[PDB]
Amino acid sequence: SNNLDSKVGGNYNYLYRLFRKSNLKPFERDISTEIYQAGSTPCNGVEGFNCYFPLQSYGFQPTNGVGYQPYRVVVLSFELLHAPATVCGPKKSTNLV
Amino acid sequence: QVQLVESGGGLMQAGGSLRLSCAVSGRTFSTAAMGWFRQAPGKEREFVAAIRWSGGSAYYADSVKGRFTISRDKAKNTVYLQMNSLKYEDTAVYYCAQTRVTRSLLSDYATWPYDYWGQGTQVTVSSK
Amino acid sequence: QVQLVESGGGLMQAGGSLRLSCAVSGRTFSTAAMGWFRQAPGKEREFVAAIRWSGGSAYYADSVKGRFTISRDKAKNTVYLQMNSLKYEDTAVYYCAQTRVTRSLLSDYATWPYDYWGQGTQVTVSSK
Amino acid sequence: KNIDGYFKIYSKHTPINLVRDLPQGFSALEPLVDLPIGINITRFQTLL
Ligand SMILES: *[C@@H]1O[C@H](CO)[C@@H](O)[C@H](O)[C@H]1NC(C)=O
Repeated sequence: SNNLDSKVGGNYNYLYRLFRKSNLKPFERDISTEIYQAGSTPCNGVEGFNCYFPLQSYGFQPTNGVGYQPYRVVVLSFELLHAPATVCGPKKSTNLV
Repeated sequence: QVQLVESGGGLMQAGGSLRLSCAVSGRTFSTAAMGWFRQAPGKEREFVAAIRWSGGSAYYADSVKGRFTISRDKAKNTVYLQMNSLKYEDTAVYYCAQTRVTRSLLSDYATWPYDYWGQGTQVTVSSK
Repeated sequence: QVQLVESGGGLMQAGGSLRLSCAVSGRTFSTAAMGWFRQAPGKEREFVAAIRWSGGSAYYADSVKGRFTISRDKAKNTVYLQMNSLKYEDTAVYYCAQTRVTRSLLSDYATWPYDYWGQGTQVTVSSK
Repeated sequence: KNIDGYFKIYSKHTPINLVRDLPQGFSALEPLVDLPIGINITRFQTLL
């Protein structure tokens, strides 16, 4: 998505979490902006030494390496529950004889 | 696009105080961090202080630390520089600056190229 | 064990052509696929092109596609990189690489760690 | 009725001439609306 999610000067609208106390669980979403306590000293919502903002921008420029260029990703997960299956395929017809 | 307008510079005696303001206008929802820089005549530009827009946390260069307070008003879209115990070295043109860039390490803002600059306001510190 | 020796690098004007060779020696019955990578000074290594040893099918990165041709000689135990329409971005050290790993999806060879590397050959693209 | 997570609605409209007494007659209610809700329903309230 270099054509869409990059611009001259660098697109910084896209962020990523750089720090976290633990790994995420499957399909866990963490959107917290709590100041990451890297050390033993509580941050009390104050950044500084061993007190970092957990998020950081992507440097998306049109001139960026393919590795560093933006890529749009959609993950499709198929929920199966004890409830009617409502998402089905097209099931194509044939002519009648 | 944003435009930055400094104000509150001028003459003051060494050991006294001054308050610089900088008003942000344009796409202000895009401000990630703000900074103050200074440049005496004939010497290179120098980082003074930075503030993260969300959180309000401040990073200062060693030369001003404990003398200067950076602060922000999200509502009024303005960054302040409270200069106390003014000295010889403080004399310079002061520039405020904006970046749309989120850096995890607040210290990054000392060295990181900002996106927009003010025209600047002159500070001058009298000899006793 | 295999050893890889690149050759045919050097100076050429933008819009012109160059032909890199890489000779495989050692346990050559073990070659599954070959690749070319490049690395300009001060930037990270980057995948260029891969070829499956059996079949001869080629995968290219987007930056070189339509300009570069990877090819192999099973008999002579050598992989070739035909670089046409050379550009600014092409300037870099080029490395050939071997893996003994069979991957179904040829694209895998862009991202998959190779087993052995050459010392490299320098390419440099002159300014008009 | 709600069965196997399908809400099944059956309906009929008949012209009547009785105000208080429930009218005596035979009618069959044709299915119209089937909802794939999978929602547990143990209670309901009418809206007027
Ligand atoms: C419906 O209710 C029963 C009884 O409380 C319960 O065992 C069952 O899990 C419920 N099912 C749904 C769809 O929540």
